[PDB]
Amino acid sequence: SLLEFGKMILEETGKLAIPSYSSYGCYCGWGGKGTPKDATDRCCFVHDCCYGNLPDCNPKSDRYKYKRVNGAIVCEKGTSCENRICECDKAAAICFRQNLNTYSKKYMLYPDFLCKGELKC
Amino acid sequence: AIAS
Repeated sequence: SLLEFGKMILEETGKLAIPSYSSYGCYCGWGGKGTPKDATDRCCFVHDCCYGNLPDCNPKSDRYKYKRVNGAIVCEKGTSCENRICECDKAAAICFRQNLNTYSKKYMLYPDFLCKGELKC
Repeated sequence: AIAS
């Protein structure tokens, strides 16, 4: 659930998922169109695509479990949806980590109209 | 609230 994806992001990036990745670029937090502005935005785009593959699950509210084995995120057995959801988040978090170096503040609170273009998953 |  959103509580876990959040905590996952913090451990990983030391950034509060709430400011930092809730209104970044075109796909971070809401968002449903245009061209990702950068890596981090690409990450969100993929994450959003990842959820797209689970039509009958509920990402934002279904909770799951995960442990860390030396920092390695490990999704634990739960429901089919929960496992799959946990995997999708896991990826996003790593993605975020991997692009911290390009995180740009100018992409926080990005205006909607600047998100032009089309992109398929 | 929410994350991505």
